Amino acid sequence: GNWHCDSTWMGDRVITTSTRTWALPTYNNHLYKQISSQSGASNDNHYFGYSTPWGYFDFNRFHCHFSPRDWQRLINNNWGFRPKRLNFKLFNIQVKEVTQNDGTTTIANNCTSTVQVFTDSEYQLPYVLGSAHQGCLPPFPADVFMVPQYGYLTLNNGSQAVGRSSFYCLEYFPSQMLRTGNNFTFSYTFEDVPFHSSYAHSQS
Amino acid sequence: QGPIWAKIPHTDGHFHPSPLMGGFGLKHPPPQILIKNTPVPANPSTTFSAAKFASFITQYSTGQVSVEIEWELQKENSKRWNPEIQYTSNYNKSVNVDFTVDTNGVYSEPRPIGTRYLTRNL
Amino acid sequence: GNWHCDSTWMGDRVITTSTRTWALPTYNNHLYKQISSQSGASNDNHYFGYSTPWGYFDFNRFHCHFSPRDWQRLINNNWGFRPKRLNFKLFNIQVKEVTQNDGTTTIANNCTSTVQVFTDSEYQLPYVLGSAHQGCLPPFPADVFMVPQYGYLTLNNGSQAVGRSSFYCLEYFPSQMLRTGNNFTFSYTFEDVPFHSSYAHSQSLDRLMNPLIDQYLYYLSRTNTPSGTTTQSRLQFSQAGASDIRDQSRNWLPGPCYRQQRVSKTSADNNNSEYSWTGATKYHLNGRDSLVNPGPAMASHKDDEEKFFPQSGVLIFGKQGSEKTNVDIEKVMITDEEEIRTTNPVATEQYGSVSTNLQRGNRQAATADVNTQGVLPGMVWQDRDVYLQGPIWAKIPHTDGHFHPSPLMGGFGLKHPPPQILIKNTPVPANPSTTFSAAKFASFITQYSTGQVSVEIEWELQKENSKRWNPEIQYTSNYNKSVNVDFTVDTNGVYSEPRPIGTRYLTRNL
Amino acid sequence: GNWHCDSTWMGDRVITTSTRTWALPTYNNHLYKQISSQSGASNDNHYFGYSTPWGYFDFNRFHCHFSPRDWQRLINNNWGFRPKRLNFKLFNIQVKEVTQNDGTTTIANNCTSTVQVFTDSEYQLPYVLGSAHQGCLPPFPADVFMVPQYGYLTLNNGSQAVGRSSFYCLEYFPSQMLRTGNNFTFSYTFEDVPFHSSYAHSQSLDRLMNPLIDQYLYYLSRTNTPSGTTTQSRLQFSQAGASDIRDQSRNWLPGPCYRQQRVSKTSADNNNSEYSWTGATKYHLNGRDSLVNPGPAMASHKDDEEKFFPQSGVLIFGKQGSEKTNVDIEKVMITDEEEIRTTNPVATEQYGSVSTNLQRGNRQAATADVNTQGVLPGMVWQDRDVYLQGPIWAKIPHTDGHFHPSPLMGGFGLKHPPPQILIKNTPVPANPSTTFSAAKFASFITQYSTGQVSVEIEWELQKENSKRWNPEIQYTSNYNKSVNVDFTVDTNGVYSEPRPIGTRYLTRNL
Repeated sequence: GNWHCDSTWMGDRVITTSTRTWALPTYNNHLYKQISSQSGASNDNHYFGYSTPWGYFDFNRFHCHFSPRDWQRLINNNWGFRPKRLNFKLFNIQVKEVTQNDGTTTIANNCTSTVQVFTDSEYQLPYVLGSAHQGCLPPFPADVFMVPQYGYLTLNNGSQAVGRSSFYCLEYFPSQMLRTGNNFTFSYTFEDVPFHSSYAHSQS
Repeated sequence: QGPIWAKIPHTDGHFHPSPLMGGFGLKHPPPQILIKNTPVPANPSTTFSAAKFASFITQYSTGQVSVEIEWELQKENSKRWNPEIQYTSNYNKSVNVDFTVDTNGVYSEPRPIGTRYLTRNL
Repeated sequence: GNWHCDSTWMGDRVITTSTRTWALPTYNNHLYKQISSQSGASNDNHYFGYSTPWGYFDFNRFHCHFSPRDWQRLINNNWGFRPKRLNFKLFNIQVKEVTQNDGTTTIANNCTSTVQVFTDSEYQLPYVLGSAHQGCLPPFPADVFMVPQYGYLTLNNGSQAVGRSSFYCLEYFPSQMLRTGNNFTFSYTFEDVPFHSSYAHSQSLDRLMNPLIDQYLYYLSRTNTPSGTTTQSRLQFSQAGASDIRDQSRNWLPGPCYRQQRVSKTSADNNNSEYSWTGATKYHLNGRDSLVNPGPAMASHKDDEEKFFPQSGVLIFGKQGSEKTNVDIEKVMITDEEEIRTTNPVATEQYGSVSTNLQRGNRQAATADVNTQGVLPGMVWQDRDVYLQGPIWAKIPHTDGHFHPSPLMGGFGLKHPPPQILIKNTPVPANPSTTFSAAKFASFITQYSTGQVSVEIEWELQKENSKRWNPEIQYTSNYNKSVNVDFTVDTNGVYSEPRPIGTRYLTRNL
Repeated sequence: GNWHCDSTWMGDRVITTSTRTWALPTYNNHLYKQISSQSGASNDNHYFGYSTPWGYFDFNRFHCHFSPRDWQRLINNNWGFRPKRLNFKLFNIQVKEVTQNDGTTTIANNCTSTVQVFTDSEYQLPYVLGSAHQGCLPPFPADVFMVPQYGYLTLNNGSQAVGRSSFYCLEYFPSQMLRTGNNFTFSYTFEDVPFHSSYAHSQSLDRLMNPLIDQYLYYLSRTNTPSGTTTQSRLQFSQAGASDIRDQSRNWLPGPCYRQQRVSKTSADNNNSEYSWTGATKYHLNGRDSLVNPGPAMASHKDDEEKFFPQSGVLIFGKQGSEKTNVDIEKVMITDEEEIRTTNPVATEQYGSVSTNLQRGNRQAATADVNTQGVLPGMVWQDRDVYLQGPIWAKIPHTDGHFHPSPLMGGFGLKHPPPQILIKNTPVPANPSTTFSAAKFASFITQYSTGQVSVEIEWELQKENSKRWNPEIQYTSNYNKSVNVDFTVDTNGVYSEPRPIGTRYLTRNL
C-alpha cells in the first residue's frame, strides 16, 4: 500500500486523504476485564464496564483530515459543508515479536502472526466514538500514534452491575485476520445531514 | 481540532440531534473499527493441561492507516459590497510559525479555529 | 533490477546511463525541525527554514552521466548539445535494521519495512536542486554515496520567521511506499532549450570586417589642426581602414558586465590585506548583501594574463580530498572562461568609456569608465561554459519577468526542470507501552535503506561541421609518462578528477 | 436597456458587469481649440496640443469593475488573473435642452437631437487612456459621473508647435448618431497577456539553497593569512554552507533598479529643505526632465522599515475628499510594494557593488555602489502590484523596440488595448438670421446628454493551489467596532475607499 495524504478540491466537493503510521500493543495481556469505579468514588462518578484486549481507530476530529491551510480554504470560501462518504484502509501491517531476555530487548519481525480487524457495521457494540476521547489520528502527518484501547460502560448500581448490564465479547463477531502483506479496506456513505453553518449572521 | 460526528442514541425520541459538542448527528455513523493482535502462545508444556493458556509471545503490530473523506461544499455567494472577515495568519515576524514544528520537531496548534468567518443575513 | 551504465551514441543523439549504489539513513530521527541562523550571525547570513526527515536524489552534475572519455567524445566532436529526456529508476531496495545492544552492532534485513518516494512533479516544494550542492551521484560508478537530506529556506527577518513564511510537510503529498522487491520509475521530457555552445569563436566582435577594404562611412579623426605656431579647432573626418581598424563603424556591442576584482594565482601580485568580502562584487537584496558568484558571463582574463582571475567570477572546484574551509589555491581547480572574450567583456575590466560632459572652448572633453553595463540593443554575448564536474540545469524562478535565463553557474535554464525526487525511511515504532498513551511515539527501530539508482538521459547533439582548413584544438590526454593516469583510481582506490574540463575546444566564426 | 451590475464567478473565470449613469456637457462650446503651456512655464512643463469638443468613456480602473468584496474574493483565492474580453454599452440616451431665460433655468427633453459616438478601433487618435486620469466610472454604482473631455498633446518646442506636430479632427471619423431610444454597443477581445501575479513569494532569491548541504563549489574566503607578527598575502578558498550562506554561488540576480530617494512617513526624519524636485529621480528627454514616477518595480522598503517609502517610487491615492494641491500626508494613501523585495531591489538603496580598480601589492581593492542597473542575463523580477483603485491596462507605445512592456504604474501592457470611446453632443444651431451669412454658426441651443453606460469584462483566473501546511495571509476586514464600515457610505451618503488594496496576499515559492 502506498502513502496518500492530500486534499482534492473539485467543484462543490473537497476530498481529504490522510495517512498515518500506528502501533498497537497487546492490551490487557489479551484478557477481557471487568472494570468499575473505585470504592471511594462519589455516587456521581460510579461506573461499571469492561476493558477489552481490542484497540480501535478513531479519526473523529477535523484535523485528522484538514491541514490548517485546507481548513482556511474551507472556512474563508464556504457557507456550509458536510461529509459525504469515506474510504478507510489499513496496510503495510507488520507484526513484531519482542524478546527481553538477559537484560536485552530484541525485536524481530514475524511475517506469519496476525492482527484481527472488524468494523461494527451493524452497530452491535457500545459506541464509544463521539465522546471526544484522545487517541485519534494526530493532526501532523509525520507523527506516529498508539492505537487506543477499546472499553465500554454498561449499567451500574454504585460500583456493581445490575441484571440489565450487558457483556460483549468482540471475538463473537467475524473479523478479518490480517498478516503482513494483507490490507484491510472498507467504504462508507454518510446519511444525508444538514450542512454545517460555516457563516455568522450579519443581522440579529 | 474538534469532533466531527456523533452517533445519535437509539431512542424513541430526540430533538434536533446536533451533537452538543458540535458536528454532525448520525443515526448510522462511521462504524467502529476494532483491531487486536492475535495471541500467540509461548512454549507449552508437553503434558496436557486443561487450563487456558497464560504464557504468550510478546508482540505488537504497526502499519499505516489511511482515511479518505469526500466533503460536500456550499460555496459562499456573498452579495455584500464591503469586504468580509477572513481567517488570516499574522503578518508580523515571530520565532515560530503558527501551525508548524518548532526546533525540537514538536508540532503545535496555537489556537482553535472555528468555521464562522463569512456572514449571511438572517 | 539490473545494472546499466554505458553511453549509446546514435546519429545526433547520445544516451547516457548511470547506475550507483546509495544508502539513506534516518534523518532528524524522523522529525521535521525548524532551523535558523545562529544568534551571532551577520545580517547577511541570517536564514529561517526547515529541516526534514526526507532525503533526495540529485544527478545535476555532468559527471553523473558522462565518463571523462564520453565527455571528450562530446566536446571534440560537437558544436552543441542539450538534454532531451530522462528515465529514473530506484530498484533493489533493501531496508536494514540496526541493533547496537551490549556493545555489538548487528544489522539485519527487514523485507517488510518500506521507504517512501515521490517526485515533486507539480513543483510544489521549494526547489533546492540547482544550488550546486554536494550529494549528487558520484562520478565514478563504483563509489557508493549517501543520499543527502532535504531542507529548505523561507522568508526570514533576522533569525525569525515572518507571516509570509511557508511550512511544507512532505507527507502531505502522495508517495509510493517501496518494499524490498519494489522498484520506482519515472520518465521526464526536457522542455525545448537552446543548445549549449560547445565551441569557441575564432573571430572577435571588434574584428568582423574585411581588412582589405575601406569603409564608405567616416568617423571624426581629428579635432584640431596646426595653426600658426599653435593649433586651431578643426573637425576632420576619415574613412576607417585596416590601419585605423579600432575606429571602424560597427553593428554590434560586447555583452553586459558587472565588474569583478582581479586576483592573481601568483601570491606576490596580490595586496596583503583582507579584501575577499570588502573587495567583492555583490548584490543588495532586502537590506542584505550577497556575493555575486560566479555572476554574469565574462571572460576571466585578457590576452597573456592567464595568472589572473576574477575574485568571484569563475567556478572553482576542489581537487580530490580538498577540505571545506580556507584551503590554499593549490587545493582547488579554478575554471577559466577566456574563450568568450571574443564577445563578452573581461570580468576584471571596465565595459568601456562614455562621455561625462559637454566640451566647448573652455571645457575639455571628459570620459568615465563604465564598470556595470546592463543590456543594450545590439549586444551579443556567450553564456558561461559548462564543465564535466559542473551543474547541468537550474529551475528558472517563477517570476513576472526574467532576462536570458541561462543559469549563471552555467547550464540549462528550465521552467519545468527534472522534478525533485524525495525519499525517506518509513518510521517503525519500537516496542510500545501496554497502557494507552496519547503522546506521539518517540521510540523507533533503528534502520536505514540502500539500493541502486539509475538515471538515463538522452542528449541531442549538434555535430561539428568545421570548414576550416587547418586542424583545430582538441581536448587530449597527456602523452608523457606519469605515476597515475588522469581520471583514474590511485593505488588506494580513490578516484580523482585532476582538472576541470569545459566544452569549448572546437571553433566557429561569429 | 436594462441595468446590469453583478459579478459571475464560474470555473476559472469571473465576469464583472458595471452600470453607471453619466452626464455629458457641451465641451468648448463645440469648438476644437489649440492649447499650450503658459508663457511662464518651465521648459520641463511646456506642451502643445488640442482640446476637442468630444468626451470619452474611461473604465481603466479596477474598482470600475470589482466591488471591494469581489476584489477580496479575487485576491484571497487566486494566484493570477487577466482580462479576456469585454462588452460595452451606452443606452437610455437622453438629450436635454436648457433655457436660462429671465433668471429661470428650464430643462426640457429633446427626443430628436443626437449624440455622436465612435470607438477608435484602428487606434488613429492619440491614446490618452492609460495616463491615470480622473473621470473613470466611479467605484460606487449609485454615483453619477461627468464624462471627461478629450484632449491630446503633440510635439512642442516651448509653447509652440513644430512641423511634425499633428492635428486630429475627430469628425473625420465615422460615428454613430444616437438619439433617445438608440443604444451603442461593441465587443472587444483582449490579446493574450501574462497573468498578473496576485501572490507574494515565500522565498527570497538569495535563499534558494538547501541549508543542510555544502556546495561543491569554492569561493575566495581569505586574501591574507597571519605571518610572523604580521600578515602575508595568501588566497584561500572555502565551500559555502549555511554559516557563510551570503557567499554561496547562485544562478540568478535581483531585478533592475533605478534608485529613488527615501522619505519617511515620520515628519521629523526628513531633511528640512525643498528636495521634492532637486532630489527626485528623473529621466531626460529632448532637453526636458520628467519625474520618474512610479518607475521600475522596486520594493518600497527593507525589513522593519515600514515608515520609509521611495520619493517617486510608489502609487499614491487620495483619501475621499482629498484636495488637488499640496495635501498633507494624512490626506493620501501610500501604496507599499514590500512583497517584491524577495526578487526586486529596494527602491531606495543601491543595486549592489562592483569593483572599480585592479588591486595589487601597493593598491587596495576598491568598490562602488551601483545606483542604476539595467537588465543583466540571469535577472528575475516581479512587476508592480495592481490595486483595486489602480489602473488596469496601458497601450504599449508603437515603437521599434520595448522591453518587458508591463506598464510601470501597474497592470497589463496591450498592443491593441480597449479602444477609446468618444462621444459628443451634436451641435444644434439656435435661431438663424433670415439673411444668408457665410460665417460659421456661433449661436447654439444649450444642451447636454445623459444616459447609462455598462461595461462587462470577463477575467480569466489562475486558482491558488497552495500545498503549504500552515495558513496563509488573507485580506480581511477588521472585526472591531467602528463608526463607519470600511468601503461603505457615511451618514451623508459619501462612499469612500479607506485604504489601497493590492493583490498579493497568497504566497508561492520561487
